[PDB]
Amino acid sequence: VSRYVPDMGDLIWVDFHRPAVVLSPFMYNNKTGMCLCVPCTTQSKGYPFEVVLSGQERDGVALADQVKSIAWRARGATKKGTVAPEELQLIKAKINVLIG
Amino acid sequence: VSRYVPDMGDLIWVDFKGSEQAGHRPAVVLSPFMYNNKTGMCLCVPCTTQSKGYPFEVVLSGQERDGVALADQVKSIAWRARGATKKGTVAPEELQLIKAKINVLIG
Repeated sequence: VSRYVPDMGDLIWVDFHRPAVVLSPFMYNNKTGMCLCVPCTTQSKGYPFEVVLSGQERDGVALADQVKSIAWRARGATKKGTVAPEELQLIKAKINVLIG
Repeated sequence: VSRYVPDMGDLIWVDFKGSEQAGHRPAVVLSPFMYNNKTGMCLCVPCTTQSKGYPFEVVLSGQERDGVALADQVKSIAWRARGATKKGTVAPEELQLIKAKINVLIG
């Protein structure tokens, strides 16, 4: 009965079929059916803003410059896992390097 | 002749689930010139003249249209492909506040 609501640090899965890491807080996400997230991939091309997600067999890197707003409820999202507070603080760090 | 490259603070206009379309549409550029130039991508947040009193809105004032930048709406977009053009820039105030709210969300 209860629908999954993306939380900050969650690695979710979407359509649109691509992994992402949610930087938006649970309440924002729930009220707005949207979240801020960054896309992840099985391919690390060494671009500087790439943030390695630990020892990944699947979903190897997270792109912090690719930040964006998506409607998680609309396209649906499920939980592929969560992200080490390290990786989260870091990613926010990079993003700040760019946006700050 | 050199193409316009969007700079941090610039208000641009884009060709541009993916609700927002507004085939000719405003955005505020959060990425610095270098990055935008190299990547053909930039980070920006969408603008509209309609204020919903929504908590993440930032007022952009004084111009042809008084409006709001929607600061929870940050987007990585490809401006070269989408044909971004310069609509002028935002006061240091407004940009700073945008950054701030974004921090609210992700901080």
